[PDB]
Amino acid sequence: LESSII
Amino acid sequence: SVEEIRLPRAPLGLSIVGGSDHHPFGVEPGVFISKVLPRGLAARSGLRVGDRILAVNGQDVRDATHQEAVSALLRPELSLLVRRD
Amino acid sequence: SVEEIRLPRAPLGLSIVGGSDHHPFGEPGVFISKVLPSGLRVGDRILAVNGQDVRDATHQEAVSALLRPELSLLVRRD
Repeated sequence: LESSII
Repeated sequence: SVEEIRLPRAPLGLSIVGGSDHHPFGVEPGVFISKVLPRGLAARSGLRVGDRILAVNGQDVRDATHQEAVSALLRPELSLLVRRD
Repeated sequence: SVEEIRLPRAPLGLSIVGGSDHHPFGEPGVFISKVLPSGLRVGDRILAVNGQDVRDATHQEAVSALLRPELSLLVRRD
């Protein structure tokens, strides 16, 4: 489970 | 449906989750918008939580890894195709 | 060691994995999996955000804490 914040 | 969203270059006020290397969206390799800040740039561009990102400036990310999708979104307006609803 | 890392918001992109509701890092912690190719390093455990504890947070709780309308991160590495 990987998220990215941009 | 499938929508074309124009998104500024990256901040954008969004988080994405998912990818073919494997959350409550879908159910499932897709990359999804998991959160948008209400007045951030992503929200104003018409992106929505739950949107499945299908392509980014012609790059097919329907089966992409999480980091493939992100790189696409961060290459230095973006044209996104999303599936929703 | 544990470091406080200040980042000006306008530095581009942060990827994380982990969380308590649950990679090669670490733990129950939240870990930096990527930084756009400053200060933060892959494998950093994120302990707090703007002084708010996330040591035991869920993945989505971490994300919401990182997704803030300067950003301060307390991290442990190694």
